Amino acid sequence: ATPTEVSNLTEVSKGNYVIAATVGTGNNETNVLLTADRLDDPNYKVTPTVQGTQNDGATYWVFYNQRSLFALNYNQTASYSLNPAFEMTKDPRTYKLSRFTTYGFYNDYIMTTSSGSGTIDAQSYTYTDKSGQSLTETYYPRHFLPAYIDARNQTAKDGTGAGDIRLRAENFLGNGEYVTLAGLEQVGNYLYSAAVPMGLSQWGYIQTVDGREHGYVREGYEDLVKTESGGSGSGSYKANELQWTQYPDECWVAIFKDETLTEHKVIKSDRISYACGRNRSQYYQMVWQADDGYLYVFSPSYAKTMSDARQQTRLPAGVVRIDTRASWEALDFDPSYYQALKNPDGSEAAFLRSWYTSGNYFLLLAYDAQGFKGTANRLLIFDTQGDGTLREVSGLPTDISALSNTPYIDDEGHAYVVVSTSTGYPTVYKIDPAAATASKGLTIVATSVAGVGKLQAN
Repeated sequence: ATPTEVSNLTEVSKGNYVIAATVGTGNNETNVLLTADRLDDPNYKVTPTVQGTQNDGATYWVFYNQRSLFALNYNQTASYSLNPAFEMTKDPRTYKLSRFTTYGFYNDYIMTTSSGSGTIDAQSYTYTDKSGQSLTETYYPRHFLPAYIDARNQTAKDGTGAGDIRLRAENFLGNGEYVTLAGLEQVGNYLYSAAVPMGLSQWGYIQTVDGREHGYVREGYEDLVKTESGGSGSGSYKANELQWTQYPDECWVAIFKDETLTEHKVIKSDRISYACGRNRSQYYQMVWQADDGYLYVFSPSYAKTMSDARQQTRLPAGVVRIDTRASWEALDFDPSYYQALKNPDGSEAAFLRSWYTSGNYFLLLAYDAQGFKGTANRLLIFDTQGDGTLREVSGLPTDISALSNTPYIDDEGHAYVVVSTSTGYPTVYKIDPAAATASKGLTIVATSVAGVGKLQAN
């Protein structure tokens, strides 16, 4: 497009809709917050030179109800409110958040969790390295490390998971491997999550099981153990550690009684793989409670990209479900529900994120024809009562180069997604998932938009 194209559009007025945009790419990157009273009218526009509040950016933009807008980062977590002038203001209280692998809501708490090193039950282990030098190292069990942001009282706690043995991720499924929690779906008082198996840790590898040293290593799985600390970034491994899971043909859902993550249960389904989206280091949620009282559990079968065949799964990408309206003793997968998530052309569907609108429709973000090797930039619609074949949205552009990290579901089911084409500015599109249609709306005169939501002034 051109910066003079929006000369015929009307400058929108300040309202209750909040947009987190970025003007500039790189060192000119300036994060601004804009307010508008409408998002579906394509005749309107919003300009950062007329309005907007400069902010320090965010790794994740979260909406605490229609009251606050939190900025989560791996550090400097901030929060913003809406003043009577319909402008974004910065709350005076900041929060320190350790690096987390997933996040979610629970009552008025923004919870951020990850599976890290514990403090109790340390074990010293001596071995021979790849150079021949005898080395002795102390290993700690893997524990869940929950952190909570009380958005109503505006406080932050780091929790006590490394000292509590009840929050030990090691041997969470009964096979010795430790798991990572993906998603934090609150259902009444329970927390449903996907226990993505991470494999054997250093502490779990040195575990003797019924006399068998390293008993948690399956037969013929000794050659997969990494002998030294290699890799880089989020993809790194230490010695005496078995990277990735040994059981890819399973799907484990963990149900916690409350936010303390103390008492819990686990349920297994052998129809799909683990339920998470992995881009680099964050586990995107795949478990979602729907209106029909069913928690749907999606799986793109990410384990098919593994090098060795023992860590590859033969289960295609699919979705199962769990009936959340039952007793704690009767919580299990629905044996009569299974879908084969497929692209409109019939092939298997590889996706990265998946949100829930309303009714019986989910919005998934799938890759192109390159699979997990390509770019995830296809917004498809899944029907819970369908045949697993994903439906494509009519009205979205083809040159999609950037999308909003989190869509806004209105009070009736429509999904507001900010699509950024390579030949124009980021524009809000209102998607009807029932008819699988998209309508052009507000045009943001910025480089890209991270999040869009609705807040009420205070």
